[PDB]
Amino acid sequence: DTPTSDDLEQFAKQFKQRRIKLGFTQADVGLALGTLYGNVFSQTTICRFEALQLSFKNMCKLKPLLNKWLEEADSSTSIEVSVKGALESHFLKCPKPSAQEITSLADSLQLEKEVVRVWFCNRRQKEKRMTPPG
Amino acid sequence: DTPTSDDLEQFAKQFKQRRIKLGFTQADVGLALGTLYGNVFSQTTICRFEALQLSFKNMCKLKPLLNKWLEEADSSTSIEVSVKGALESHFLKCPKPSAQEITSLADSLQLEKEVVRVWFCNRRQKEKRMTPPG
DNA sequence: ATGCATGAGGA
DNA sequence: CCTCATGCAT
DNA sequence: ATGCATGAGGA
DNA sequence: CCTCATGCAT
Repeated sequence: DTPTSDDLEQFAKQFKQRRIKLGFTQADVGLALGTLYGNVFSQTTICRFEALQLSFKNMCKLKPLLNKWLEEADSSTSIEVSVKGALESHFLKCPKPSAQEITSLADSLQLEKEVVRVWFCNRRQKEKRMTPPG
Repeated sequence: DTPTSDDLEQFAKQFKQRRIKLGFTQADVGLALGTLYGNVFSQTTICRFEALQLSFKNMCKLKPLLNKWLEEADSSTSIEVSVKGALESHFLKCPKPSAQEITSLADSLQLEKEVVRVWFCNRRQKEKRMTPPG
C-alpha cells in the first residue's frame, strides 16, 4: 500500500532533519545506498528527494530505500536571461510544441533546436514534480 | 609588473573559453594545480576566478598559476528569505556593526550572534570582489 | 553557482 | 574582533 | 541547489 | 519524437 503525498512530505522533512543530526551530507547518503544496497545515487537526487522535486512515483520508489539507510545509520550552452523568459511565455501558450514550432522557436531566439527541445522536455518534467516551480 | 583589472577580465574570459574547449571541468583544473604544482584548489575557487568573484590581490595571485596550467594543458542554519533582506537594509545603514549592535540584531531577527557576525563578514568581503554583487 | 563557514594572521 | 584566502555542502 | 543534459523505453 | 529516472557540472 502506497504513501500519500502528505506521508512523503513528512518523511522527507524528517529524513533531512535526521540526516543532518547524524552528520551525513547528501552525497554521503547517495554513496551509502550503493555501499549498503548496491544502488548508488547522486547528491543531486538526494537533494531533490528532500525538496520533493521528483515525481510521485520516483518519491515512492526512493522512500523505502532511504528508510533503510535511516534505520541502518541510526545504529552506528547556457540560455541568456532575456531568452529564458521568452521560453516561459510560449510554454504557457503551448507546453508541447511540435518539432516544427521548436525548430522555428530555435531561430527566433537563436538557439540550437536541440537546446529548445530539451528545455521544453525539462520544463514539462518540472511541472510533474511533487513540488513544482510554481 | 601587475596586470590591470582589464587584463584580468580578458584573461578570465579567455581562460574559461579555453578550459571548455580542452574538455576540462572547473574541479579538474583545481585538482590539476595540485597534481602539477603542489597547490590544489577547489571547484569553488576556479569558478569564482572565472566570474572575477575574488579580490584583486587574489585574482593576481591565481592568474600566473592558471596561465601555467593553460600553457601545460595546451600540450596534451540557513537564513530565511525575509530575514535576509533585513540584513541588507542594516548593511547600507552601517556595514561594520559593533559586537553590541550584532548581538542585538541577532535577537531582533532571532539568529545566533555568530551567524550575524559571519554574515556581515561575508557581505563586506563580497563588496571587495572585482565583480561585486551590485 | 553560491550560502554559510573556517582558520591564519593582524591590529 | 577583523581581514583574507579558501571550500564544504547544497 | 539547479541548468542543461543523457539514455532506456515506449507510442 | 516523447516520458522518465537520473547526474555532471556549475
